[PDB]
Amino acid sequence: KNPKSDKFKVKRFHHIEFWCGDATNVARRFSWGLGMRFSAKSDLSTGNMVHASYLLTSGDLRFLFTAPYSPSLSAGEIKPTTTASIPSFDHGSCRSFFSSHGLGVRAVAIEVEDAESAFSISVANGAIPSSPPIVLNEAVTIAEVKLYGDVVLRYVSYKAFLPGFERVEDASSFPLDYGIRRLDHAVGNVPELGPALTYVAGFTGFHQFAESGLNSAVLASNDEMVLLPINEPVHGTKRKSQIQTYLEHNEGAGLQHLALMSEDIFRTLREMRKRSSIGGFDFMPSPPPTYYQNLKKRVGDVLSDDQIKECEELGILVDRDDQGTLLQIFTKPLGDRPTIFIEIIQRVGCMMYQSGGCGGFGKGNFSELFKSIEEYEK
Amino acid sequence: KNPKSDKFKVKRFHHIEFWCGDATNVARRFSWGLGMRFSAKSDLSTGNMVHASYLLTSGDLRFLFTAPYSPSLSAGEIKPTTTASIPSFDHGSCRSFFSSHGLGVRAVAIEVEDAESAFSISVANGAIPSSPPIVLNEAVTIAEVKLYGDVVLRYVSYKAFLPGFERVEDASSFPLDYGIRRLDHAVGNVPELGPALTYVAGFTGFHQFAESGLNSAVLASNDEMVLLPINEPVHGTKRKSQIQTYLEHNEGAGLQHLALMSEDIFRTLREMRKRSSIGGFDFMPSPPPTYYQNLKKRVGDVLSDDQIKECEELGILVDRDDQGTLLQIFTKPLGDRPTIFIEIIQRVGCMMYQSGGCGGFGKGNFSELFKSIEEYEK
Ligand SMILES: CCC[S@@](=O)c1c(C(F)(F)F)ccc(C(=O)Nc2nnc(C)o2)c1F
Ligand SMILES: CCC[S@@](=O)c1c(C(F)(F)F)ccc(C(=O)Nc2nnc(C)o2)c1F
Ligand SMILES: [Co+2]
Ligand SMILES: [Co+2]
Repeated sequence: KNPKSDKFKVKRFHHIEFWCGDATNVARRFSWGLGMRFSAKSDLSTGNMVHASYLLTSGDLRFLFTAPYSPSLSAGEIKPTTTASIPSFDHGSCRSFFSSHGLGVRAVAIEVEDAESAFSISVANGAIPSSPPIVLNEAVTIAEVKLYGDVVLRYVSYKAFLPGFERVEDASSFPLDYGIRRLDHAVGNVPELGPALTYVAGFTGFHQFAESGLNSAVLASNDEMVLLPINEPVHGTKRKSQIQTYLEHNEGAGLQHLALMSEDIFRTLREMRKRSSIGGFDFMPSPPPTYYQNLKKRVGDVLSDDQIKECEELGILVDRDDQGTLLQIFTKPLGDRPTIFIEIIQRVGCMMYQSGGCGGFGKGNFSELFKSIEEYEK
Repeated sequence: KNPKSDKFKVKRFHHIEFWCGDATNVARRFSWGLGMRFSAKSDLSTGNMVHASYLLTSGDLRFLFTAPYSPSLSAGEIKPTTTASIPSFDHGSCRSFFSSHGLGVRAVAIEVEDAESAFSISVANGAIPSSPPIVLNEAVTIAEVKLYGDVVLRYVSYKAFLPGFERVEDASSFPLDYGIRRLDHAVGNVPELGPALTYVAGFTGFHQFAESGLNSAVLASNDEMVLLPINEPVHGTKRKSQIQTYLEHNEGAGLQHLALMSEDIFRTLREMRKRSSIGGFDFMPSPPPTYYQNLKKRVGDVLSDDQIKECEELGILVDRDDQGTLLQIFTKPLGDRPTIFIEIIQRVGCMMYQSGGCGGFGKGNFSELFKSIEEYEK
């Protein structure tokens, strides 16, 4: 059931912002590793004396990487005279975030009809304010509220990337593309799922979409294209909860993984794996061949034996709903700490356009992986 | 003249350590961009709860990238019980360095005969101590003194990379190589050259090796293989001193550039330029064709017309001593700030092995570049 109780009009995921120590090196690494174009910049060369911000795009997916300059460069500025292109930015908040959490996601940004309204209604409904609505060049409105930990949910609305960003000069912009097209979901880890759900569902109106080490639940907008899973750990097992491991290494709640939809997960994974050891991303260990011997009995009617064999060479996981089928794979952590990672996903089914969440999120793969592991010991 | 006044026995440049916010992403970017292998690691997977350190190598060139974990992971440790593989490391010093300077070089490390002795003699001769001699696994001794700004000169000596580092698993270690072989020199920028020279020459015994915006001087070890240029700005010009621009953006003195010797600067630059826009390094703008039309009259006896044309397609600079000839080129800044950059260099002449500094450091290229610029306006 979908009660469609959004308290404001939400469109789609708009971008994800990483707070970095050096935005240049993270952005260049992510560009090569994921096949994302350099699309826009805001830095010293555009008059920004506050922060260096670089935007990567792939289809509708937008990754923003931001780091602070020396405060001395903008010491004479005040907020009314700021050269920062993102007015919520703050040297102290950014340095504190990164020193506390390491590299990771500061902002999950969704495009809304009216960011000022979305902010007001959110706050009137319990949201903790983080940065008030600010109108940029009479064209774009941006506002922020707290989501969990030091992660903010950012509202952006357009009358018509951001004012103050310049499009990147073609020579600097190499048209890489490995098939990734949009953000499918963004998953938070928190110490207690209950109050996190109540808080976020409280101020958005998002509805519940619906051995492990976790409990979770998914909040979703009216059309279920903005999907916001939240995990909590389950304590006292045999293998320690990776949710609890995250909270310890991350110094508290934060974003656990971004799942990126590919229009062709086989080409994406071929392209990403060729680059794993030459600056790109590493993938988690492949499941045993028992896992793939068991795929015929589960998805033999959705995927041919050749497509199943192709999942096997690439290390791809498969799970299935009552409504659809899902291909997924997981990278190793994106940075030094065992915290944030990326998932590549592709959904087959639920044609009407494709409805969101088609096939679920792979929860069946926990049981399926364990049961392939001990039966591969054989 | 070379008075050979080293106060302790110095062998060679041993490594360069970058202090980072996230060591993983900087190291992976540098690996792809410069063609350096992943060679060794010390992090959580090796029992290091203090810092993440990754070593890249190319020939004798060793780049170390280090970032701090959350202090909470090692809160119960004391220095006698530390899991850090580099005992001089300190969370607070590292966070402070990076937040003040951004990405850059913390340590210029030279291999010496006896790091304890080198430390004692250095300190007895005016060096400001930074980290005392520490013996690692009865095998390697490491010690540090202040060089300029927050950069340390690090002494390492071996009885026989470091204890506690593990060699990197072959699958993770892709044998990239674009021809770079060793560190040729490491250049500091300071506000006042005089006291910096006197200080460093004071405690090492290093001798002076011998429009711009700078004044400089080069300190060198007995065999002139450790070359340590230092710049100061020249104030009140027309173009503002790039040395002064460095000090402002770097928040004070620091390392300006590392010059990396290539055994084949043409292949290196071909390989580096193919990767500039796909995660690698950008190069400064090429000199005008007038610069290359003037190369025949200057180096026509060292380089053929085809080799000169090859310098022209790649953007390579050429200068010449009385003793030798030098090919050089400069990258754009390595990170967000207009501070540290890299130089690729290759020397022809001075055969005895090649003597250090053969051909100089390209000081003639300042005059030659200006004079090609206005004559290219033509
Ligand atoms: C160690 C890294 C892999 S992991 O822990 C993992 C597995 C498996 F690998 F266990 F199969 C299967 C599915 C997911 C996932 O994306 N869940 C998820 N997303 N959104 C919701 C809601 O729920 C996942 F994170
Ligand atoms: C804007 C970046 C290029 S720059 O300022 C530059 C040029 C030129 F580009 F002006 F020719 C020529 C030579 C050098 C150099 O390496 N000097 C240098 N090394 N060691 C010593 C001593 O002295 C240099 F840094
Ligand atoms: Co997921
Ligand atoms: Co140089």
